[PDB]
Amino acid sequence: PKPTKGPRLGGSSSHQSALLANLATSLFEHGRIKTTEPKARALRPYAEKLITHAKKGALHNRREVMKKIRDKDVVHTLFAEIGPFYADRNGGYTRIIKVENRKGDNAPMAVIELVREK
Amino acid sequence: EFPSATAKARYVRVSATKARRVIDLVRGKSVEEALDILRWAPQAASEPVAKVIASAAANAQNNEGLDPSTLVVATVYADEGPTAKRIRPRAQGRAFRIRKRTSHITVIVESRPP
Amino acid sequence: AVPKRRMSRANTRSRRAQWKAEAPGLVTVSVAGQQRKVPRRLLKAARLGLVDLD
Amino acid sequence: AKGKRTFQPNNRRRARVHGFRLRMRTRAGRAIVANRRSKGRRALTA
RNA sequence: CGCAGACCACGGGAUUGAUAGACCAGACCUGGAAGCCUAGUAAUAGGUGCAGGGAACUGGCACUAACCGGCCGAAAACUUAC
RNA sequence: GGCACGCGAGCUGGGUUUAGAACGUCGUGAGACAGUUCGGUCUCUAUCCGCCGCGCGCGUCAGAAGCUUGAGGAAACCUGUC
RNA sequence: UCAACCAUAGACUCGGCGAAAUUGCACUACGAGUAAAGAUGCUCGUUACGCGCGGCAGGACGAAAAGACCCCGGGACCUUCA
RNA sequence: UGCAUCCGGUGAAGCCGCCGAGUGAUCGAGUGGUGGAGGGUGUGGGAGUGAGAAUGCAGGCAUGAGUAGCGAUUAGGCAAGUGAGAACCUUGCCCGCCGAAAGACCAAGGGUUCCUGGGCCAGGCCAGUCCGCCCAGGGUGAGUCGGGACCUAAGGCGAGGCCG
RNA sequence: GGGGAUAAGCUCCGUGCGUCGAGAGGGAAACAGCCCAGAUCGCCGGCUAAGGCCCCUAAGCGUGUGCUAAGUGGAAAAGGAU
RNA sequence: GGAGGGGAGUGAAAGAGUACCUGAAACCGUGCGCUUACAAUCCGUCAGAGCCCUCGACGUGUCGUGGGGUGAUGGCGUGCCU
Ligand SMILES: CC[C@H]1OC(=O)[C@H](C)[C@@H](O[C@H]2C[C@@](C)(OC)[C@@H](O)[C@H](C)O2)[C@H](C)[C@@H](O[C@@H]2O[C@H](C)C[C@H](N(C)C)[C@H]2O)[C@](C)(O)C[C@@H](C)C(=O)[C@H](C)[C@@H](O)[C@]1(C)O
Repeated sequence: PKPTKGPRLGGSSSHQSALLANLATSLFEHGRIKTTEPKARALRPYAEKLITHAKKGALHNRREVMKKIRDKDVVHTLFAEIGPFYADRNGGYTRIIKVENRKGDNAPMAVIELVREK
Repeated sequence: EFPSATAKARYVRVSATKARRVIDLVRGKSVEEALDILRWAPQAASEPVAKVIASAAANAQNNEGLDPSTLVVATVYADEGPTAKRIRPRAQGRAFRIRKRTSHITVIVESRPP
Repeated sequence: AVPKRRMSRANTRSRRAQWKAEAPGLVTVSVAGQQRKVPRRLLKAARLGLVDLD
Repeated sequence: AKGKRTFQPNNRRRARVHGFRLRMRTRAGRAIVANRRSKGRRALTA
């Protein structure tokens, strides 16, 4: 998606890419995660473009997803449950809910989910 | 003059001027409003202050038998308490002092009829 | 360079009082049947229970 | 870099050049011990 | 949210909505994907196929988020002339 | 031409003017030379005035919103060949 | 010549802990002068609503070290047919 | 401090005020508050007897200022737990860094830091339920390992001795 | 009076010369050394000195007779000039 | 959670609570009265409008051989010691 305009997220370009993949893996495995708000904002244009790949389930797309998330177990979950579940809804697979600030460094916190409504 | 209750927190491990930054938000408000503002304030100095104001109402509630809902925060002020000195080493041998500060806090709540 | 003079009382307090905090704007929400005040930013979460109210 | 400080501690060398049995050996050393006793020192010698 | 920006400010939108993200389509960049089949001993080449991948530009689309919300905010009169 | 022969809390250190070394010359000697030659640490978180920018408060006799006149400033002003 | 763009560590914003050199004062403008002969503080004028935030370093003869150059006084060490 | 006198738990000294006084250093046996045990006056005697400054000494506290910093070149993330309190503690799964080291064993050095239980005003450049921190208890097993009981080098001491 | 270039806010001398030093008050815009005048204290009384009397600024856009056209007044030389 | 505190008690006194006699100054707050956002201020001094408090006499508030606190505005005014 649109690259981060500002300076990167983990402190480097390489660390951001590993940060996004790990968060997306956690998000799909559990369903909802609670992270720092600027992390959750950067997750949406990334974690929900993968669901687009799982929507058009094919061998080619499975190679595309596996080249980012690196975890073979989650890909099956993505292509067998998350994939066909969102087969009708176009866009907006995730929702971001804002929560309390962290006690230690007062970082803003946000909870990113998957829409389970339909 | 209205009936009132007092609370003190002596030797609170917070800098006196860093407790005044939060107290200023809460002068003259009622205790119910005081606690709600203090909880959502993003300053770590709010925890000792909220405990005192909660304690002042508790003294008024039980030791004096005033209604909780009629209490307002009349006078609040954070004095300064004993200071212990530490030393932080620096470059080229010089040793600069470090002051560990401490503060007292006083709260008085009165039962002003609405 | 170093301060040449000892800043007077009027000049110290004038600048110091600009170091203050702004109290948050709180709205009233009803959780479990009781009314509690949460900032409008955290309004949506407090209805779903994601916000812990002491 | 060369950060070798002056004091490199050692115990045989300490008691061999500031020790008691060296102090009592010479005339000046016995004065050092007898002097520190008068001042009341707890540790007469190194 | 912004091509506005050190913070602040400034400009736009806030369900009577195209403000951002996504989704579809287009422009453009790269250059002929994976899988399969065929030829070759093999490196590799050809077909399927202007294919595939893709961020910023353009247009549709309320699918997600702009919220069952708080705080400020309006008049002593008098004299002379007409 | 002036502005500390403008300007080193803005930059360099080639020169000059520390300690090393050599030549010519002076001195019996330590040494010396407005003689020459090779080498030789450039420190500091901006308090006040100043200046470049951006905000918060109040005022302009009720509270607000558009669109403006402009006293007073600032910028520019070069020029050749055919 | 002649600079341009990208990323990190600072700078900048929010939360926590929290120093230092300096310091006679203080609601510390500018011009022409006057003065111990280079004035925020004096005379005569001109300009300037109160308080801040990020920046630049011209002044406060800015900070640091009771000038190492020069001279007077006292040492120290060296030289020699003192 | 001599001597003589008067006040004081019915409240002295000291400290903070009000109302005043003297030509000055200053005064108040004029009075309020705090205080709790010694003071005043006259006349003599003796002074460690009066500080605003010595880049004076010791203690306390300001201005700069809620400002600079928070100590590399690796990088953290999520779920669950304990807890009043969790970015920093524990468990699991991912990611990353060293890999002639940032792994393993020693000598010198340190001296209880090692383990178990407990604690979270002091310290940790933040908070901490954690800790090389604080408290209590426990732990170091040699005929063969490194040493002595075996041996000498450089060197030290040195019966007598020589020299002074 | 010497030295100097008959320059210095220069330097060295003389002076029953002054003042500052060691001296306030009025005047010279400000301005130790020039001019008036030596502060024992108080007064919400009076007369004057140097200096002034259009407004700032106290008291005269004072009276008589003239002169100046240059803002001379409110800086200057050899020399030029119906 | 603790620290700490509020009632209740001991005590002559808790303005004696193991941070403990008396408890000053620098330094730090809180409440009240006056004043301050067109203004050049060795931070005072001499005049001085307004507001607030007090003591008297006289009516509703108005003067006085009055006392205090603030001070708008004008005049004057170049730190202390060596
Ligand atoms: C690194 C750290 C040092 O920085 C330097 O090296 C600077 C660069 C020196 O300049 C060196 C380098 C240089 C070239 O000057 C820049 C040379 O001229 C001399 C030797 O000074 C300084 C500031 C010197 O000042 C100079 O002293 C001169 C005699 C007078 C000059 N000026 C005021 C008249 C003044 O600046 C002086 C005395 O050493 C300062 C004293 C107090 C110190 O010793 C301090 C503690 C030094 O440790 C230092 C400052 O930390």
